[PDB]
Order: sequence, then C-alpha cells, then structure tokens
Amino acid sequence: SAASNPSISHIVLEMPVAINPLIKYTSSLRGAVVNGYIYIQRHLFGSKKQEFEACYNNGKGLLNCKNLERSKYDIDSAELIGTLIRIPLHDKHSIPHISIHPDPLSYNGPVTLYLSRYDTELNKDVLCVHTGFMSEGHHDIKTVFGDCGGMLFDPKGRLLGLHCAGSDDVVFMDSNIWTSYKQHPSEIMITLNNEINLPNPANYDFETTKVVYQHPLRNVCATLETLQHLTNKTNAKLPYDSRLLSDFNITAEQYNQYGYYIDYNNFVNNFNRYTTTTIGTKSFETCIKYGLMD
Amino acid sequence: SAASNPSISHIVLEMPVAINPLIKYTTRTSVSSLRGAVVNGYIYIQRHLFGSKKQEFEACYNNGKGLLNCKNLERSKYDIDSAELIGTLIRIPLHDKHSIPHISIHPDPLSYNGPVTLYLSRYDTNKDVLCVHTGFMSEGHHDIKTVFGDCGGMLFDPKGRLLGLHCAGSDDVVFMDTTTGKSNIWTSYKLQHPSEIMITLNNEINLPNPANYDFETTKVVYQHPLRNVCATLETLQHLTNKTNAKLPYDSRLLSDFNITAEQYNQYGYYIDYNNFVNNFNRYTTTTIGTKSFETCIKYGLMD
Amino acid sequence: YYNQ
Amino acid sequence: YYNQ
Repeated sequence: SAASNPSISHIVLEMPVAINPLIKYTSSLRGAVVNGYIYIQRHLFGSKKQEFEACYNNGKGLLNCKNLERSKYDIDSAELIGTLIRIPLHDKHSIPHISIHPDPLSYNGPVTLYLSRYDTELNKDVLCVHTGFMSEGHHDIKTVFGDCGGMLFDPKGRLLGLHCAGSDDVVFMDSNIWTSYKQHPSEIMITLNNEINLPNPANYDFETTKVVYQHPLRNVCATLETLQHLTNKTNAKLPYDSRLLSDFNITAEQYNQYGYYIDYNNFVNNFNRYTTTTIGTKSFETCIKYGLMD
Repeated sequence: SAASNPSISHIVLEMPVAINPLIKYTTRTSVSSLRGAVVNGYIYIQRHLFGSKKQEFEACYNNGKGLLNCKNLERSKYDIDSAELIGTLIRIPLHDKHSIPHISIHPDPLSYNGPVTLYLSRYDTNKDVLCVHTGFMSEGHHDIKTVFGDCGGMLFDPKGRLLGLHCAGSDDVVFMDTTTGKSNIWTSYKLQHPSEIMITLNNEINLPNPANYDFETTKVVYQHPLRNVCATLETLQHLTNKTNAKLPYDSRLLSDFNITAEQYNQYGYYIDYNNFVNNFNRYTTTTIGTKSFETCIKYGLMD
Repeated sequence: YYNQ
Repeated sequence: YYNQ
C-alpha cells in the first residue's frame, strides 16, 4: 500500500536515447554523453591490464567499435583518463547538457538510473528510468551484464555518475553484527572524475576480487529513527553506543544532532527478530533507507 | 539491496510540464486545486474542482461559466466556450491541438495489473517542473503516496501508455469478499491500509457507484492487499511448497486472493494452502530475504 | 473515501 | 567480483 511506498519525487529528465549509446567491441556497454564528451569505461576492451592495453591499443581499438561513428565523435582526440575513455563530440551541443552533482560520492538518498534499451514491443530504442537508493556511490538498482554506462542522478536531476560494477554478495566487517548475515548484492558507481568508493580505485576494475561492506545500504537519520522506534519507544535520553559506529558507521555527532535515542543492547539482544520482522509492512532494510514513512 | 528493489524499467516520456498544469479555483469561502491533464488535444479537469456535492458543483461551475474564474486556465491555451461536462470530467479543447505533444493511451486501463509511474507537476523552491514517482497498480488502485491537490496526476504503464488520472484515496480499507459477503483471511488486518484510486478519461473507476463517486463517500472495500496474481502464486509456492510438488487447488485462494483455479493450474506455482493458513501471521510479518510479504505479492521474489 |  |  501507499503506507510502505517511499513514493519519491524525481524531477523528470528530458534526454534523448542517444545520450546513452550502446557501444560494442568485437564485449559491450553504454557510453555516457555528458556535456560535449562521451565517456566509455575502459573495461570494454578487457577486464585485465594486459587484455585491455592490447585491445585498446593506444586508441586504435576504437576503430573496432560499433555505434561509435567518426561522424559523431572526434576519435583521434580520445583521451584515456584513469579508468575512463573520454572522447569529444564534434558538435558539443548535439546532445543537450545536464546538471552535475558537485560531490557525488558524498550523496546519500534516493536516485534514478537511466539506461538505453531496445524495446521489442514498440520496435525502437528508448531511454529507461529506474528508481532506487544510493549511499556514497553504492546503490540498490538491479543491473545485468552490459548495463555499465547507465547514468545515475539525484532527485533534482544532477548527475552522480555511471554504473560500473557489482557483485552477487558482499562480505560484512568493520567483524561486526552484520558479519553473520545469512545474499546482499552490490551495485557500484564511478564518477566522471574517476571517483569510486572501493579500495584501490586507480585499478579497481582490473584488480578487485571482493566487495567489502560495513553494513546494508542505509541513511543515517533513517537508521536512527528506526532504531529508536525498535528499542526506545518513549525516546528517553540514552548515551551514544560505540557499536553504532562499528555496526552502522554512525558517529556520535550525528546521534546527538538528530535526537533519536537508542537502547542498542535491546537491538543486539533482539537482532534477529528486528531485522527479519516488518515495521508496519516495511522491511528493516527499507526503513533504514527511507525512514518510517509515518 | 538490489535483491529487494523491483528496479522496474519505465520508458522515459518526453512530456512538458504544461501537460499537467495546476488549476486553482478560489472563492470567498474556499480554495480548491488540482492538475488538469492535457491528453491528445484536450485538457481534462475533474469536476470536483468546483465542489464535492451536486448542488454546490452545479452552482460554481455554472454551465462552464465557472471556468472563467479559474487561474492557469487562459482562453489563449484552451477553447473555454467549447467546454463539455462528460460524466465526472470537464473536457476542454486546446485552441492549438498541437501545442502539447500527444501520448499513447492504454486500451483497457482498469484491467491493467503491474508497475506504474505517477507524473505530477510541482514547483521547485526555481521553476515548475514535471515529477515522476514509481509504484504498483491493481485494477485502478495503486500504492503511490498522494496528498490533497494531487488529483489529475497522470498514471502510466511501463511502456508509457496512459492509464488514467489520480482522483481519490482513503486512510484505510475494510477487507472482505463482497462477491460472497464472506469475511476472509484479511478481514482481521490490524494495520491501516490506505487506498489510492484512479479514474480513466472515460470515467471508469473501480468503485461501486462510479457515476457520482466524487459527490458521495463510502467505505473502501478491498478483497486483499494490492497484489499481482503470478507474483502471489510464486510467493505462496516458495513459502509452502519449496519443491513445487503438484498440489490440488485450494478454493480459499479465490476468497483470500481472488485467484481462480484456472489461474492456479495455468501458472504452475503449486501451494500447500493449509501450511499458509496455519503460519499466516509469521509469513505475513517476516521477510522473504529482505522483502516484505506485501512487496512480494506485488513484484515477485526478484530472484 | 475522499476526493483529492 | 565483476564489472558490468
């Protein structure tokens, strides 16, 4: 029902499907045409250093890509910037420009994912939007092999970055209360300035073997409201529990700021029940993302 | 996580904010407002803009004269003189039939069951902008949060076909099987379950007495929480019969979920319904993965 | 049962 | 451990 649907309001973006063209290397992903330049994730040409450098061939490889016509893009001026291949458009405004988030990996809240797809029903290529949640470059929108290049926006339509990686599951540690979690897939973003929230970002795409989380995707305020509701219905003043940091990466400053007081022992002592039982009809993981929606 | 997010793909519609203009009607005693919906050469205005009872409405509307007293309803855009009251909707032609781009129309909206979007014009505190929201609809009843004034919001299916306009809601519903006059497994439901209700451009609305629904008010009666039949069957099979051995149809599926024998055999998700009934409380208050039961019977197990 |  |  409406009681459990966050019903997030997202500003509608009018973008052509050509902002997110499928590039194929004979491998495939989407490019992201952002403000006069197309951005192509380098792993299109291979997912290990040796394979990529041979196939990309200092830019020669671009000549072997479908849907990357010299008529649209100035290939010769391609620049390999970190893990991204950036190529200027001949007509910088041929694709309408978009707003850019000034600090994408700092964003926490609802997001949209835009992806070009071929629709068999309507017999055409169309831009598709999906709703989800993001916490510092990690989101919860389902993706499949090839969806790299999908463009992530905040609710006001500011570009956060590009979908680039994931995993079927993650390992939980600071060990903490989430280590024993009995599958929690990851969805990972990279910014246009090669910012990505993973260890060893310079070569994350050739060298990452596992994704490590501290906790499920969460909003700090939403988590505090949820935990207060479960453990302290009268919201009596209780001291900061340091396990809020290790279990949820919530700081003392944040705890005092929002005024949601928590009896963490009660949470620990009923952890299994509280994380497997709904609040209203809302799941625990929904609540620590969006709040109690009352 | 992605394991519990339906992550539905909705086709991006190129629609201007003027497709969903905010109309305001202000008198000495009242202010009322909703969105008009400009669809294929005509703007559609729900009549209760001018009042929520027959006498009050007819007086304020005054055979179309009332339209001259509405803000954001300029003669420059709309041919007011050619306004027509059709059922519960006021239909006015655009002066320029091409001024707003035309859209696809779903051919049988109240039969649709599945994901939807809600489009609403909003003022962003620095322009008026079109806003989208995602949710689920079951035969003209959806789960997207609305507040007073949101009437006229335009509901679409994932292929961008217009289903209809948001028009009503309730804080709660009564659960029972009106076909048989029997209570069912949902009647004892303890939480409030609000309703969100749509009307089509042809005045179709899934309520008793649709002709003057907007002038009357009754309790809203549901047979079950919002649900998709295939998703519900998949969910129940998973909870009660993990190896999916062929089990006979339990007739309580009809009274409790409005799922028929034909549908049950058709989809091949077999259920031990006795097991579901005997563990009803646990199954409806504990998650499948991290998904709520109510989410699962809408969207499936997302596996 | 209410109009919006 | 995969790119997309």
